[PDB]
Amino acid sequence: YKEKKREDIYIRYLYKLRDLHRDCENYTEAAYTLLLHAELLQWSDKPCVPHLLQRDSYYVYTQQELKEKLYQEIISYFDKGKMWEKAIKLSKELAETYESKVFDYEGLGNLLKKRASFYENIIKAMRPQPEYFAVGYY
Amino acid sequence: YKEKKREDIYIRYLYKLRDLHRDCENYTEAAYTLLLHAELLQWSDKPCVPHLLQRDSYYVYTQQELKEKLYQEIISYFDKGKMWEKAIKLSKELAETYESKVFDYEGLGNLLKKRASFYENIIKAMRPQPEYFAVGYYGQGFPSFLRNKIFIYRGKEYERREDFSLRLLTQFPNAEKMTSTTPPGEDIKSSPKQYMQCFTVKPVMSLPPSYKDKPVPEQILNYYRANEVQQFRYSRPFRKGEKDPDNEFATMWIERTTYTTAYTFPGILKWFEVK
Amino acid sequence: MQAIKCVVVGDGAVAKTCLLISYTTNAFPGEYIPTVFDNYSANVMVDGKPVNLGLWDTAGQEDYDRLRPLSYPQTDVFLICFSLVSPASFENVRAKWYPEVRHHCPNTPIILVGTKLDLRDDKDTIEKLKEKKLTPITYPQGLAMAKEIGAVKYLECSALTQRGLKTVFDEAIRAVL
Repeated sequence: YKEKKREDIYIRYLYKLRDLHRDCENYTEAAYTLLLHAELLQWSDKPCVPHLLQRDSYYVYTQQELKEKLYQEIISYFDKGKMWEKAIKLSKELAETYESKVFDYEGLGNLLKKRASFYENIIKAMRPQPEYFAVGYY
Repeated sequence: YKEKKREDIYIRYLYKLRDLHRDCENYTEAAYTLLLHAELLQWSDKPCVPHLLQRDSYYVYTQQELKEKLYQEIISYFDKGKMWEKAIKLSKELAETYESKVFDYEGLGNLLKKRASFYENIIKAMRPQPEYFAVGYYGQGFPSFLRNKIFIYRGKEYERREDFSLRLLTQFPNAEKMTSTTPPGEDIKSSPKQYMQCFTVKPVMSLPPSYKDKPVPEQILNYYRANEVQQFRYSRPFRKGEKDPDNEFATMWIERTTYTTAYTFPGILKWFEVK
Repeated sequence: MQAIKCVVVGDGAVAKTCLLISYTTNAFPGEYIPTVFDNYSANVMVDGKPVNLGLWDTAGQEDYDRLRPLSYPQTDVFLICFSLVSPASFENVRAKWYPEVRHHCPNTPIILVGTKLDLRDDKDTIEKLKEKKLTPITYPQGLAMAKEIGAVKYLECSALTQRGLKTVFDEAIRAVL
């Protein structure tokens, strides 16, 4: 579909895959897919197409607001995905958006609370490394 | 000393002033002075001169570390100084330094905790505005930097004009108040018997950058109403035309007086000479 | 943080509005800028905490007696006003202003306030009143009227000098407090 550029159905199966990955609890991969969804959005205000307006809930959802919701979800995923570097990375732009576009400082406070928790998690504990294998199909 | 550029003694009296301001609990001004001290430092590692190595405690103190300590102190000052915008501003570079030069993420966490507290403080509560008065010193008995001079004073949050006038008289013998509030007295541009005059002036709105059209909440603006200001105006009533009985708006002509001082309130001093 | 209701009335020949606006403006004496609208407000601390304030600038001529009392309800204090140099104002207040005020709100801390405190001792004004057979009435009979009402205070001030004017309003605020 991306080759065919028909974006809406692309989003549909993207969400399908997000469902799948959550079923597998592959938090990281679900986060990545949902990010590819979020990547289409912008920090603008006008909702340009209802294509991005999906079936989950249907009302105004300015691109700004939906992008916020997606970023919050992805942050949560990475948090339980134990991958806090990307979490902090995204938190940075999210805080940027709060403080320069919507000016809701409560969101700033909660987000920074979470970012501090992330830094603590990075520094304090440790995480196992996944082994990587090569598979040759013939 | 800054003119003479002899930096070490400059720092010494800078710290003297910091002591003074803390005695006055003028947290903001103490923070500013201590900042001027900190401004000399850099985020480098090598302690370049022991001049900055002051008498408080004397050992290695890489410029990086001392700058960190100063920034922490200034952050605390602003916090109790109830001026959280500068607090957040400095917190930003401090976090930058932690994460890009020393990589102590615990410091990141504590600093961000404090920054969140700052944002909460900005958004939730409110803060009174300090009234601003103009002080015109005249005469000859005034000190050299006071004779025929005009200053602007960052009064308290609720200084009724005559209260501040009383305080100023407490500062001085020859406590007589002029009544031609606008113009100076040429005789008193040379006469002894120091003459003064005081009155409230309007804090002209600042220019919050990148804020000109966004539908920002009021709180940041109300903060900008009084703080980070350099322009001050005073309206001048005047009758110009016929004084017809039922009407006065046929004669009102305001000769506003805009005042610019070299520095921006708030500053190291609760007052400043008009420039 | 809180606010206080406070009405002010009086004959239109004294320009109480000048006093009120000068106080709220914190301007130089005799240097107030008169606006076009009434019912001024301010935000002052008198003791302990700052309070918001609202001054009901009420027109004083007889006709608006239908609209003025509708603002009286739930007014924390009212400030009755006159001109120290106007015996006619005394007639009006002891005869009309004071009685109807006590009628509408028999339950309110009240302070009587003088005006043109300088003009009470203005020799030219005094001689004009004598040649016009009016009396530059002095304090003690004003005190007598205050006792007649037993107002929580009675004060005398002026606009060109603002003397006691701050004392006037601090007493007014602390009347509730």
